Amino acid sequence: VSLPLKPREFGFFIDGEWRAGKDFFDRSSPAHDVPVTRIPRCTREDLDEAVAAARRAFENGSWAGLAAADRAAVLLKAAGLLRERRDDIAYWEVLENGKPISQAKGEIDHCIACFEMAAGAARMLHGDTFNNLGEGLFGMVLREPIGVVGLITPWNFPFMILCERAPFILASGCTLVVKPAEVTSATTLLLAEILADAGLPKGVFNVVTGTGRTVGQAMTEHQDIDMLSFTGSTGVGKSCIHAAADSNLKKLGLELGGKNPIVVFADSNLEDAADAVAFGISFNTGQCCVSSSRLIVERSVAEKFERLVVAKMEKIRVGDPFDPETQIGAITTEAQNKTILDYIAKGKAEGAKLLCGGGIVDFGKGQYIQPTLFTDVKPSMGIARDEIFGPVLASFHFDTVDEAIAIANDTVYGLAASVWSKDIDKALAVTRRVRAGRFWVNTIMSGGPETPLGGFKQSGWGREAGLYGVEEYTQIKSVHIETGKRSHWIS
Amino acid sequence: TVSLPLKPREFGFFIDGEWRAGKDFFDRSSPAHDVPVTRIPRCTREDLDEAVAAARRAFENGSWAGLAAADRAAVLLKAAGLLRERRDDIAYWEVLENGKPISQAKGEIDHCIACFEMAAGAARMLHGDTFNNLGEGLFGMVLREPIGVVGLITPWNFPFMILCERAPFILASGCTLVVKPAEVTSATTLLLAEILADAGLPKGVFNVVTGTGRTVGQAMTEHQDIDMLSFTGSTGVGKSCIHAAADSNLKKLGLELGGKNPIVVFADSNLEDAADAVAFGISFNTGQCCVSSSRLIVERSVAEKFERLVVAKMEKIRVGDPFDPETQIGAITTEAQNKTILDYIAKGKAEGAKLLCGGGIVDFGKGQYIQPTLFTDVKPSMGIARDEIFGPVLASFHFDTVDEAIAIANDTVYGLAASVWSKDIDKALAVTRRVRAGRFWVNTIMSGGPETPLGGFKQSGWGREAGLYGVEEYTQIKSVHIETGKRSHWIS
Amino acid sequence: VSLPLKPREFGFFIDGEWRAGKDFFDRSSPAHDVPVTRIPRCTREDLDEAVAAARRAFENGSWAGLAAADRAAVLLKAAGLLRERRDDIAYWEVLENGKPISQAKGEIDHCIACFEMAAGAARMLHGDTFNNLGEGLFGMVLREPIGVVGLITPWNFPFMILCERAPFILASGCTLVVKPAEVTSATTLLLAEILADAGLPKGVFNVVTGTGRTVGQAMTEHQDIDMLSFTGSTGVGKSCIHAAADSNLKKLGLELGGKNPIVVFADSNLEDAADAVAFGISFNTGQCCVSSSRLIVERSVAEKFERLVVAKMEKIRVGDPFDPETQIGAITTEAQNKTILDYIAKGKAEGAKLLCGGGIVDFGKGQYIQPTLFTDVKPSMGIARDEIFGPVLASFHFDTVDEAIAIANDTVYGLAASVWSKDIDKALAVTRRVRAGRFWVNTIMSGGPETPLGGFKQSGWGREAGLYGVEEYTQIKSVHIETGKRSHWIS
Amino acid sequence: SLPLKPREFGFFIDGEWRAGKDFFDRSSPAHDVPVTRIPRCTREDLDEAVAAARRAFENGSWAGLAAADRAAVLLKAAGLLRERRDDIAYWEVLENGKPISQAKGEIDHCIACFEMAAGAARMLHGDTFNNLGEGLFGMVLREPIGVVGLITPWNFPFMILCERAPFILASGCTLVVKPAEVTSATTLLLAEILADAGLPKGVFNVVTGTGRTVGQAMTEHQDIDMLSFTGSTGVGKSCIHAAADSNLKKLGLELGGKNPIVVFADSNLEDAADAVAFGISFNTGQCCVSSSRLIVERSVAEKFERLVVAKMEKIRVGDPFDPETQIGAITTEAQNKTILDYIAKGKAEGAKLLCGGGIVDFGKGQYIQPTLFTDVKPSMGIARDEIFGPVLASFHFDTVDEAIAIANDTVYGLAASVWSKDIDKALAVTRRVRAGRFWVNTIMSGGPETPLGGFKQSGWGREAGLYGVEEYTQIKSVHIETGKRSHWIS
Ligand SMILES: NC(=O)C1=CN([C@@H]2O[C@H](COP(=O)(O)OP(=O)(O)OC[C@H]3O[C@@H](n4cnc5c(N)ncnc54)[C@H](OP(=O)(O)O)[C@@H]3O)[C@@H](O)[C@H]2O)C=CC1
Repeated sequence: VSLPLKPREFGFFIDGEWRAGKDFFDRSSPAHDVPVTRIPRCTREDLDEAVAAARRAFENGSWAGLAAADRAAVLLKAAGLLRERRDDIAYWEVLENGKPISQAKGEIDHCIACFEMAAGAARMLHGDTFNNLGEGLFGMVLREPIGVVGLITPWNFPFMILCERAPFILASGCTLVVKPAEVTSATTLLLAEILADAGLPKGVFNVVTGTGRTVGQAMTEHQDIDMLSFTGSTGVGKSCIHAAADSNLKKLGLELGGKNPIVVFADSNLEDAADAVAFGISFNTGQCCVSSSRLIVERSVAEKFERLVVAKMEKIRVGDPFDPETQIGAITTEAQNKTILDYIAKGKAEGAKLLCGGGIVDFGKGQYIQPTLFTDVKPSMGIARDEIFGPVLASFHFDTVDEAIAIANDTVYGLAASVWSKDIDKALAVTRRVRAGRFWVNTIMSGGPETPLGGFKQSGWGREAGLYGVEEYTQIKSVHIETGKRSHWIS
Repeated sequence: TVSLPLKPREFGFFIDGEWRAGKDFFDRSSPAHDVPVTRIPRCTREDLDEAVAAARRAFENGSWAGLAAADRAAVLLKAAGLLRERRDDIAYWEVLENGKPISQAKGEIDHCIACFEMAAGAARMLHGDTFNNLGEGLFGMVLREPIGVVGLITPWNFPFMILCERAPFILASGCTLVVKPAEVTSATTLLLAEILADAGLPKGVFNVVTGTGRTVGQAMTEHQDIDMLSFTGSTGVGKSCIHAAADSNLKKLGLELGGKNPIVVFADSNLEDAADAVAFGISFNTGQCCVSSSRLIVERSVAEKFERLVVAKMEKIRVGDPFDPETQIGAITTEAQNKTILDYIAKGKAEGAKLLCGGGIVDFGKGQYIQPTLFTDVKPSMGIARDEIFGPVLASFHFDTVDEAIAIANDTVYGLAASVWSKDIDKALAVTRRVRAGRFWVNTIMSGGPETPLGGFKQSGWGREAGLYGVEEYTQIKSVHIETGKRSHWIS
Repeated sequence: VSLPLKPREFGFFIDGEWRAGKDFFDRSSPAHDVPVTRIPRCTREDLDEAVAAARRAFENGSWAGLAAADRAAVLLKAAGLLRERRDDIAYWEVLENGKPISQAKGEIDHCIACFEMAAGAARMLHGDTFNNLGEGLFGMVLREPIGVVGLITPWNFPFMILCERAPFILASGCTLVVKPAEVTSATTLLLAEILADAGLPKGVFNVVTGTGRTVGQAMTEHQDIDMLSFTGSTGVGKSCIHAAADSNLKKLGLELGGKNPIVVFADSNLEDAADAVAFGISFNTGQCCVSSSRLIVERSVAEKFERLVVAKMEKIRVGDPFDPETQIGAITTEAQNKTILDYIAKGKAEGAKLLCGGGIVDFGKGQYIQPTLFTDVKPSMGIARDEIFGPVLASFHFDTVDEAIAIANDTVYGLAASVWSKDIDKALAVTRRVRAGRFWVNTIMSGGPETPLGGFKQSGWGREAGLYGVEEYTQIKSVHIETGKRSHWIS
Repeated sequence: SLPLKPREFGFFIDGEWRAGKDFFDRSSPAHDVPVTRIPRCTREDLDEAVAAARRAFENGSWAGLAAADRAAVLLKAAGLLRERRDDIAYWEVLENGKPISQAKGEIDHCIACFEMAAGAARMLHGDTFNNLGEGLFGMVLREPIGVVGLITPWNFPFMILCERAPFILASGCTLVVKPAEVTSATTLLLAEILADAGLPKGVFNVVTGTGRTVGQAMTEHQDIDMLSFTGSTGVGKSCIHAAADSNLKKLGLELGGKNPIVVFADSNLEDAADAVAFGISFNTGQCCVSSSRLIVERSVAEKFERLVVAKMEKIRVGDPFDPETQIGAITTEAQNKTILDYIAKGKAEGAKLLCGGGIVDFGKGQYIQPTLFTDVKPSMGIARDEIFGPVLASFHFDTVDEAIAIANDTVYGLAASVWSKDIDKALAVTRRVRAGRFWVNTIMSGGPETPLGGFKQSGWGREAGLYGVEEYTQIKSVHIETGKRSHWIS
């Protein structure tokens, strides 16, 4: 594959029209150090306008007003266009993020599935009828789109996270104002192209690109946005919350990442489990809200199992993201690169044993990190508690099932969890007693958009995808009708 | 003839199944009789750190959440049955601390019994999803589980009834509770703690920590070990709870806040039926109600006549002693709210709106009473048009077309409740669909049991209470994916 | 618009292969009297072969072990090939049935809608988990396809009823043996071609064409069919029930027709109502099971209303179905035509008062009948009680809402009913208290496949369409797991 | 304890007790002493009862009330059931022969059924479609079907009655009950309870008598809208014919089974053995859901077979009034003979008896001993046919797929059991064995929260849970258009 001759100039998208931009962020491949894109830096005026378009499009019934059939037509068309242009979107995703082309193309197939699921849930979205309240009273509960929804996506899965929110938000008849990561805006603008091509009315999907402190905060505080999906860090989630209270009490769907445990029992398929732990921390080079960063292993196989994980971690093919054979790609931002390398550092200083990795992968160009494992970890240590968002794995030992669930639940977070055992009783106890919203039993990062996803504790608020994720962006209306004459209260 | 107690009743607070005495005490006097009635314990943040501890042990020990929905349903159904037995007591204390008429107060208790039976029913029906349709290899599952320790903060306007519209739905899932009633209406909450204990609630599953919002309330909104908070009250304190949550442990919030609820009357409605419903809407609980009908929106052809029919109803309402079963509206619960409502009437006059009725106190020598009030010639900018007054003050708006009615009905930062009054299916259905309010009444007002959810759009808050939706608000959805057979390795 | 020069010779479809006929039913256009098709008359051996194909396809995992993603992918591509080939299915539907081409094309749009809905339901199909049963006991309710489903369709909506059943049945992973009506077999075989083109595995969808006395009855008694969808007459529905009892206790989806009421209040839009009444009884020339055959109008406006309906019925364009302006077309079978003319005869003979129509429309070629309205009908009269399946309207008068409901309920059936009132309390009273499974308030025959459909009383069993319809062809399994060691019953 | 004279009952129509003009004289199957006098009613008594249920449905005296009111009557009934638990246990043993310990454990599940039902009455809901356009609104209503017939068998007279009646009642339906002729008492005691709890007249009618007079009158009745029937596939088939031949009444059928219990070595073979013993011995094998086909892994089969033999040879048989008695009498001489006939045929077909095989001459009554046959071929009579006695047949297997084929080698699909600690095997069996009531490392567990019912020839529809309450509701689709309509003719 060739890298671009010249960087690709992009516009931003508002009320159906693409605009040129007056200031531009030049993004380079973090894998190649060569310019690839020019994304417009939008203003608060650019954002107020996007929100104004989204409101017009909602109120004038051009989208919420249609039969669900017509919202489903657009999402099915989009899903179809997505498949047609998969190789395009994978190409651009890799260029801005650094992920392997194989991983990228896998994610595009999941997006297609997301759109098709949303198209289905557009028609299935329902409330209740209560015909059982008596001859006088009729109850019913309606669902309706909340209105103008702002979506803020991070740079880990720019296109897949975008596609795990946008189609579910639209299916109910909501309008969208999206602000992608500045470093990964291109695949989000390509979705704009696709949705326009698939016949999405003007104003319904608007992309305002730029920084979180200009456009992001202008959205988190905006007085006319009804609800915000934000996916990212617990810190910036907490900013969104303050902004909500301080503005218009807008609803918040928060997906905020975590310190996710993977519990391994001696009576598991140790080989398969070791493969899953390696994938679970190396996948997207460990730049993952749902990565399995804490290993919780039965002591009887702890030392063995750790070294099985090393065996898998050192076999991982690191290289050019464009090589179909490459398994893990580049660290997306220099900021995240220094954080990760600084955490491994501290870990070695806090008193932990480096069993493997701990260093960069020298390619001359780009930023790469070795899959890393740490043992002899105290729950005090920084690498035991803090989300590192790199391919660094801490190991912890347990004697009894109660101990494993306690070490797994010793977090402020609660996004994902994993349990590896052949014992139905152990699998169900850990599954039912570890406070996490996304669980895998003898599997890793499976599940389509059929099912919801989200976090316990500090890993956020609400659930995305499935019929539950369509529903999050609808408002519940209770309606009581009295039939016949009413007994007057007064005299 | 009802008699007030000879000496104020000194209560305790309830932590880990044990009842506590109190060190410092708040002295409450009837809002309607101006007579000492209760002595509630002023609690501490340490008393609260301990209540949350009682509830964490109760949730972590499996004494309620490891029990079966049937053993939790048994307690709730027992609780409903103890409420039927004690209806008269709860009525008495609620009246003493609130000012409500006794008749209303007894009505509210029957809704509270319905609520507990709904919670007992939901406890068994609480369910997630199976996905047997994902392939030979993959099996999908969505669990629900109790979120854990729930902080509950109730207001003073429906002290016992709003408590019974939260506590039992929270308890059904296997959540543990820590409750703060309002300090002016703390007694009937501690009576509920009595009922739940006699009904066989395990220790620690229900704690009641009485005191102020500035001390205990805040300590709860920022508590590091409370998993969810249910707040009912004002949008302003709701924003406080949101901030508190972000600065503490990113706890979930059930917020049920204020309203400026419209009631749309069309000319083709039953004017006399609608007039009665409007006066009730705004006068019930002396307009001290988040779901009150505080904005009349009436069709020009019948607007002035209807305004005058509503004032004739308003002025026929029997005001007096809340213990007289003939009394229809009661006292204003707090001096603050009294002063706020008289200030708003004052503003209403100042800003150019015309009083048609009311606009001052009702003198009984003892108590704080306000006369039902209607303003007309109200412009949408006016304070009385926009601000929640939380008294019996109604602002009337005139409209020509259905589109205008709905424009005015939506013309608020809020969206808790709404009413539409028409016999035309097309209008009722239009206004029901296009007005952004989470609780709607077609040719009725404040009807519907706990079968259905309730809650707000916009600034009237987050989440829904009651029905199955209510039980589920305090649960966490857990996705489970199981792979059966040998896995295809990622790494050769 | 050209008629076929020679009749088009089909084969049947078994285990993904087209099979030639040995013997053939020759069908001529019910409206042109020109040969149009030659369809294979199959045997019980051909039926047995198709069932064994459908059985091997369900137990091999070629469709039912597949993921809901894969099934949805075939159903969505099918819907896509259906819109692509819309005009070709219409052409052949019209040639065999008599439908106006305009109505034909509209029925195709609904078929597409049906396919998209089933595709969405393929993924949404779910059971229930019970986490609340205690720390010892975990409960769980699974749905799974029932297995080999027999589908038997009538000639009135050959393709539309097919598409309102087949895709819903397929969505769960059930396999099909289809037997359409011999007079209208062509569009069912064109769906077999379509399904195959869209990537449906072999054995999932077989069509065995032939008579009810041979293949139909062979299906109703088949010892390896798990469930049977029959649409048609109460009489054959009852046959099917007897067969299931004498066979393998297969579940039955029965859609068996009715004498449906349309309730017209004076406070209604009488103009809109009159149009609706004309449509309800004239649409598909009254050969609809959801046909408004019983007008129940308020006495205060009955005479005025009756005249309006008559004004509507005479303005109805009857003629060659391929003229895009014809609004009603030919009677499908000479049997039904004799039944309709006999019922109009009987009607007149029993003292009923003919207001309009009441005889054939002579075009020299074809079989056509006039929109026909009787007044002065007593509930004892034959036209009042018996299903005519022609464009014949009986008018009843009422004075009270009670009398309207009492009349509307005065039948053994309960498939459809309509109410026409601007009064919310009257429309609600009639809706809640009239025993009909398919209701229309100030409309007639609205509603895509989002919602279930089916009958009360003697109009049949079970529901079709919506997520409820997909679930009708699944079996509910309850699973209880106890975790830990158990309390022995024997010490 | 000893009954001095038979207790002569009445039947219950339109809230009144009517007197029997002819009677069935039941004797305790365990004591051979006259215990009860059940009125044998006429087909005009049945028509009279259906007319009452119909009246009570149509006058909105029950269906018309708020769910809150239906729930009250049901919760009150649950109350009176707990406070009368002993009375009903007494009469339940007297007519059935079941151990008093087991009888009381049932009344506890019956109370569970009543409370669930009361919850379901309030939570019963359909759907709103607000997603169809500015002009189109869509809505799905559920309503009580109307007058339901309920026929109960004699194995669990009161528990199966309570596993149908409260769920049928919760939606707004009225009922016409015919308990089993040998076991009508506890059903008549339920009628007394529902009345005292404030259930209107006509909502719950009991017409006692024969299946040939009253039952068949019901399955054919032109004004019964639906029939729950629990029992045999053949009387189910008779009900199907009768429905077709009459008015097309819907049918909630819960029929019989040959339910396999699969035991792997990966299991707690000791916890399984106790469960297999139970599975087959509970109610002296007089269960539609009894584990009657042991499916065990060859490698541990002979060991396990023995471990179960030991468990069966230890079960305490005797006076059902002894609270230490673990299995009781055979309810009918008809069944007793069928069971011995089947043990007899089993020896004859070349199957090996490891234990049981004959009656238990406990002084009086009909008591049969827990019986285990091994070296059973699928062709054998005892392999295929439902025995409804404590007779277990043992099969051996090497593979999981092998195990699943034997379990699915039946015309039935009511119950199944899997005993394994391997999640993969438990999950495969559960997913691939066509049975509607599943138990993984447990047996006959499950409360009213979960629906129950059969695959294949074990019946139609589901009972219990919210799904079970909904089976007796009818789905109405409502589409409303708003504003002026595009006219079809100019
Ligand atoms: N009782 C009612 O509801 C009445 C119904 N009608 C309407 O008249 C129309 C014509 O009915 P009619 O032609 O008599 O029959 P049906 O429409 O009921 O038969 C429909 C289908 O069943 C097949 N079939 C025939 N015999 C059997 C059998 N023994 N077992 C299973 N399937 C069988 C037919 O095959 P084949 O092609 O060989 O016929 C056909 O494909 C129906 O659409 C019905 O709605 C009108 C009067 C009364």
